[PDB]
Amino acid sequence: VDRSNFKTCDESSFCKRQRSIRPGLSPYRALLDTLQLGPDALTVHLIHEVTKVLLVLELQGLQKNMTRIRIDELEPRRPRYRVPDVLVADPPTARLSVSGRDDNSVELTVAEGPYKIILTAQPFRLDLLEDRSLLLSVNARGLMAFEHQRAEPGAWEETFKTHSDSKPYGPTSVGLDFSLPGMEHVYGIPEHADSLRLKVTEGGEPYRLYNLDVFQYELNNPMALYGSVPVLLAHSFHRDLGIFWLNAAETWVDISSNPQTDIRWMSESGIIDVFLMLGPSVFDVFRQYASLTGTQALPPLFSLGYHQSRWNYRDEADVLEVDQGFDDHNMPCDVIWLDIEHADGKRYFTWDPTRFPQPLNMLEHLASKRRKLVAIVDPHIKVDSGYRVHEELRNHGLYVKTRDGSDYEGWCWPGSASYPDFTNPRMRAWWSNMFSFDNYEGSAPNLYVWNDMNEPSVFNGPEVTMLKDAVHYGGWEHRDIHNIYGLYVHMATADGLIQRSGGIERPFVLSRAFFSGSQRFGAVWTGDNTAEWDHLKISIPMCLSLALVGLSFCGADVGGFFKNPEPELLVRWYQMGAYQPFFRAHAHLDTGRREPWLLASQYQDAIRDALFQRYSLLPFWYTLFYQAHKEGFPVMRPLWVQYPEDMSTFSIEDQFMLGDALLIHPVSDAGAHGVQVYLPGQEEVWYDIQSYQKHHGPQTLYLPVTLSSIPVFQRGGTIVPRWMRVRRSSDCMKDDPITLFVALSPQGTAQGELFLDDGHTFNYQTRHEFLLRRFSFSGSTLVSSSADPKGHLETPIWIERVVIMGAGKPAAVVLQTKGSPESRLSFQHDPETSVLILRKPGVSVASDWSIHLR
Amino acid sequence: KPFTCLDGTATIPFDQVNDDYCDCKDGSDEPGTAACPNGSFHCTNTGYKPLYILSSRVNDGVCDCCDGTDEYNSGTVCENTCR
Ligand SMILES: *[C@@H]1O[C@H](CO)[C@@H](O[C@@H]2O[C@H](CO)[C@@H](O[C@@H]3O[C@H](CO)[C@@H](O)[C@H](O[C@H]4O[C@H](CO)[C@@H](O)[C@H](O)[C@@H]4O)[C@@H]3O)[C@H](O)[C@H]2NC(C)=O)[C@H](O)[C@H]1NC(C)=O
Ligand SMILES: OC[C@H]1O[C@H](O[C@@H]2C=CO[C@H](CO)[C@H]2O)C[C@@H](O)[C@@H]1O
Ligand SMILES: OC[C@H]1OC=C[C@@H](O)[C@@H]1O
Ligand SMILES: [Ca+2]
Ligand SMILES: [Ca+2]
Repeated sequence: VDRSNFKTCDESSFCKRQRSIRPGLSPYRALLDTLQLGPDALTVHLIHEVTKVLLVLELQGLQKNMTRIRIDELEPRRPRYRVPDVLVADPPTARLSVSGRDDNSVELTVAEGPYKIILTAQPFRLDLLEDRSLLLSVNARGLMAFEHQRAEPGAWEETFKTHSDSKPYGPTSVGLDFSLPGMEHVYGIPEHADSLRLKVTEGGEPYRLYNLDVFQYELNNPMALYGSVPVLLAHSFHRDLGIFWLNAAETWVDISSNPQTDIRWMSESGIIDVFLMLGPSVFDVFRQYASLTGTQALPPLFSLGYHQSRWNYRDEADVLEVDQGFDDHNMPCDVIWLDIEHADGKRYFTWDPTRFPQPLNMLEHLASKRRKLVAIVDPHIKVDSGYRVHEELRNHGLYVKTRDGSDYEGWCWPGSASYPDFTNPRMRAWWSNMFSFDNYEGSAPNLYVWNDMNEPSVFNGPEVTMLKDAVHYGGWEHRDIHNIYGLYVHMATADGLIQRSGGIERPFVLSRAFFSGSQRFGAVWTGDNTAEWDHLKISIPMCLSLALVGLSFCGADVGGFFKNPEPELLVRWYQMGAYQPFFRAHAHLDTGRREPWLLASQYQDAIRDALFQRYSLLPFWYTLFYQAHKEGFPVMRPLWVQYPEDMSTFSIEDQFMLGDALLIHPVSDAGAHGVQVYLPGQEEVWYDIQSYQKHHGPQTLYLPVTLSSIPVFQRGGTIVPRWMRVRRSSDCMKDDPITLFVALSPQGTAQGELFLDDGHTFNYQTRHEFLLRRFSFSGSTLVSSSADPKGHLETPIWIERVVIMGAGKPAAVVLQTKGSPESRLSFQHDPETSVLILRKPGVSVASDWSIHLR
Repeated sequence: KPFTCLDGTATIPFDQVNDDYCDCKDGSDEPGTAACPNGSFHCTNTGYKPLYILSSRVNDGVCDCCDGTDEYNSGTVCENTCR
């Protein structure tokens, strides 16, 4: 990375101004004579004691243990930005009642308790409690700062390198601090190539949230990367809390310690709009945040398979050779990707007429193999009078403009390019409509989309992005909306894929840039990483930081984007990627070809093994995503989410869990012959999924490994569903029989769910065409029952096998199901491992049934 | 008499042959289905060269045999392309 191309806090005038304010007595005070209390909110005027500027505080109790704080100017020269389209609804409120009041303080009770809010007038402060337990304080260090709109180096016009920001509205930054007593561990605020547990920023830079295209980004630093989710989670043995700072402008976050952690948010423009999510459990915080910004869109099943990409497959013959290569080497793959060279000179929605002359025929061939293709579509449009997309956007005034009213022109892949104003709802409608099969000539239903460079990336722009003073829909400046530009591109593309199918097909869109709410539109990935071991390691904390803030469909380029990975690293990367939500191999233009059959047999075999593990686990992955979609719970989880009282798990980032059932510790060092695996849980047991060896928690196990090892353990008390018949793509497998892997707890119990539907439509929601089964084992009986009776589905899927770990040898196995006489099943038992295999139950997955041992 | 796996690992009644559940370590009890991970399906390709395919390609909805016999209960109707 070239750090000089990106601003440090001292180079961002608003950050320097805000950060120069040090702890002390706040000049802000609440004017309690102006206090007004209604059923939905409390409002009160605040005044700055020196400037005499008046602000309005709108304080609200909310349902589900949350509090909203909004501060804006009482009489602004012009309205301040309020972030649209991120919140899914107007949050239901809870009534505030005055339970105490004096000349300097007001105590408010939320609904009928136990939550309370103390408003101190001078200096202005808010304290949030549950009964007598103080959870959080606001403005405790007196760092609130609200720069009012006026009619000081860099406060007005400001230059960065060769770029001048005309800054017509001058200094308008907002900032506020929060104190978290009892909290020593905080997480979130992606995207940074840094540790899962966030570092204190006291003696260095704050964390930066500003969607930027950072070429050859480096590790373990707070530089802003491609996406920004302004959500911070705090965890202790006693409680979980969340802070959601709803602001779309450049934001800097300072973290400091004292036990107590203090957080300061500093934003360029807009209002102060913050949600305090009081838990108490981390799952309560996930539900709270999901109620505000929605949940992960349910991926079509194929998008959870393996994706093969590079910059670039040369032509149709290369795509078809790659397709045939997977089949000739018995390696599954669902999708083949087409990067920017597939288009006509990077005019999106077009095809190179020599390389891709017959895209419908190429898509037909992939469809005959039950595979999909993904084509890149970026949000920069070549300035070319012969290009219809440019001519239509120019003619309809849908481009971002400069202050003089001309269409902004920057430099990107097609050379001179303009930037559609995705903040304009008519621009988004036009974009969605461009994905119709009539408009996007050469597209077909098995063609999905990748949105890259949507920060937006501008090669000749400041920090490789758009001018701060460019003008968007409604007269808002680029500085006001920057961090939601990419989200809008993602949203409009997803809606395009839904609309082209008549609203029936679920979309699949990968996006580089993102914000709060991006989970509703598809997948994200960690951008242009490098083919190095420390980048392989950092994929875990980066995707875990995203999972915690609702973006469950995350991944990193398998093999690394830049440079050539050695075969051992490529193998370990396939193994890591095979257990991460978005699983794609991708590579830079200058790299050698790295399709997995080009390696020596030992490496091919380890890669095929990893692919087979992933494909067999698709029913499990699909179910976790359904739980993410319905509840807002993360798919990939830090161990502290499952073990909140185990303080040794709070900073772990070389291990993770998938749901509550699998613990993964991928090998991430060259020449490793073993790994230290921490298996948590008092009275918990863990099964090595390969050997079936049972291990008691809590312990650190030194596990020996070879090239083909993927250290994975199943938790006792869980039931994992698999498709053991691995075929060439997920479509081929989606009607096949299931094998249930029952891992018994020390009490001889287990449970697990299974979600099934057609694999690709909204019929599960519009027609309740799905199955949600609950499998439960207790007292020598395994039972299948409905976990949601509203769901019905016509399916040939049946239960072909049950594998029970931790079971003794039965004398007999009986199956009962309505409509059939009692059945006797044959079985095999290994006394060394205590693994019992039940042969061919033969029952429909849509039916209730019971299997009794003995 | 019963069926003996070509690898000698088990002896099963012929009712467990092509019953869509894998009983032999070599996959020899399921030559006509997709049940075994290491089985093979024989494309008879009457009038042309016969071919063997992976068992996982039986009823996968993809036409693997030129005679189309690998797709007999998938919904994909394969045409004879042996020439
Ligand atoms: C909104 O907030 C309220 C208030 O915090 C919240 O309700 C509370 O939920 C917690 C659980 O997170 C409850 O705590 C339990 O209390 C019972 C006794 O009544 C205990 O048995 C429980 O103990 C378990 O956990 C302990 C470790 O933490 C173990 O030591 C023990 O063995 C048990 O496994 C636990 O302490 C609490 O009682 C309620 N409080 C009230 C007032 O209802 C509510 O869930 C939140 N709602 C939403 C939608 O977020
Ligand atoms: O479309 C090609 C390529 O585009 C992105 O990566 C670019 C490569 C180099 O430099 C700029 C940084 O200024 C990047 O945006 C993302 C890749 O995944 C993609 O293959
Ligand atoms: O005889 C046992 C079974 O074996 C095979 C198929 C079924 O027709 C029978 O019930
Ligand atoms: Ca059989
Ligand atoms: Ca086939």
